[PDB]
Amino acid sequence: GRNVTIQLENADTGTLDTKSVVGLVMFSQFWYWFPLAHFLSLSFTPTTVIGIRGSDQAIPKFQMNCYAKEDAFSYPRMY
Amino acid sequence: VDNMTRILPQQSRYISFIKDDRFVPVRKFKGNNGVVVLRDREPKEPVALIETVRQMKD
Amino acid sequence: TGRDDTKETVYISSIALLKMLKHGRAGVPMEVMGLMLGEFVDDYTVNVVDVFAMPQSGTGVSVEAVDDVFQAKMMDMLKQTGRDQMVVGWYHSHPGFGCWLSSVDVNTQKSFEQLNSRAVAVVVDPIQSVKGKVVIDAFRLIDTGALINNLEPRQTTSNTGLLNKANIQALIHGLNRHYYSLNIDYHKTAKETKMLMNLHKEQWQSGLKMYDYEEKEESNLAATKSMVKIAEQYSKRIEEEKELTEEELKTRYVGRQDPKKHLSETADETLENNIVSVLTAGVNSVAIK
Repeated sequence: GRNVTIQLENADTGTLDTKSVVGLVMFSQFWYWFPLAHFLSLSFTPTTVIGIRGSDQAIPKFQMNCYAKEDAFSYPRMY
Repeated sequence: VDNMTRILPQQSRYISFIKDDRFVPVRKFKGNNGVVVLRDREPKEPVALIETVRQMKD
Repeated sequence: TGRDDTKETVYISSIALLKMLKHGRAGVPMEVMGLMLGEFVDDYTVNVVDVFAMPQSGTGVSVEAVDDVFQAKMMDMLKQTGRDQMVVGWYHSHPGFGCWLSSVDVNTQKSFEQLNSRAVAVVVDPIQSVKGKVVIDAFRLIDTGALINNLEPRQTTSNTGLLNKANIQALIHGLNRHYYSLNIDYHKTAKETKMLMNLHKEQWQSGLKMYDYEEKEESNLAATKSMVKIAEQYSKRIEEEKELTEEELKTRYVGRQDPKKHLSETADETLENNIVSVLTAGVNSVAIK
């Protein structure tokens, strides 16, 4: 639904995501066997900040400041 | 920008929760997409929540 | 319900190809035939081990010309040597015609399906074996039933999709409404490869064998003379040829059949050779005495 990106690597340490490597080597071989296409899923990662209230373990509603040009990253059209 | 909404990696840099608000991170912002545990100043006054959906379906 | 039904890649042994070319070449232009003996493994790997030929009939390829007395008796000579393996199809050579399966050939193939329904029909075209090309193609019947209910996609599942689509019109129509055409790959052991590859005893000796010296004289003289004549063209060319409009420059000053380049190629080929020439004479003299 337009919420996922393919990461090269864990973004925290700067060091490879185990799952992401397996996805892409498996994806690249599909000429030989077509069903293995699906392995691109392990490479798919959701990208989103989810703030978690440490006093309930639930998702608080609140608003955060992003200094950016707001219109410049507008959500995609519907084709 | 609302909480629990699509944030591309590029807008993630600029993300900065209001200091004056109740929600202030317990450490310096992680700055990268992911669960960031926040300290709520006041449990007395209402905190509107989004209850996780898995528990309803389960 | 059943198998993947991807048409087999026909993996043709080094021997079976060598005999097939030889067999057709002898018979040309009269049609030639024989049976393919092989063994069937995997889903789509048919290893064509070896072939033998049946005596030329005055009926050409015919069910009539598949002569069971000959066939049987042959199985038996090969049996004693232990080289017998199941019949996995049949090949024949049309030189007269491109590679496709005639109506007569479709009946012939239908009998083979009873043995093995993955049997192949291989068309060898030995007239065009005189090029560097080997023109060979392999086929396997399709049932009419498959095409009527439009169930044909089953047979073309999970594949790279590279299909030879050379030869159309009547031929292609027939192919589409009767057989399926799929690739041929050649697998050979490195043992086989090496034996073939090896040449003469005198091959590794030849560098002290040398050209007759009257011919080296002749060649030295020819090259000096030839370049002179193309050098005239080149001098004329760079008198002018510094204007504009590319193609016009090439017609005005004869920049087509370009002199600079043709000269550079001849000059160097002769230069390299003359290094080899001296190299052999000096070595011969000194090594031996």
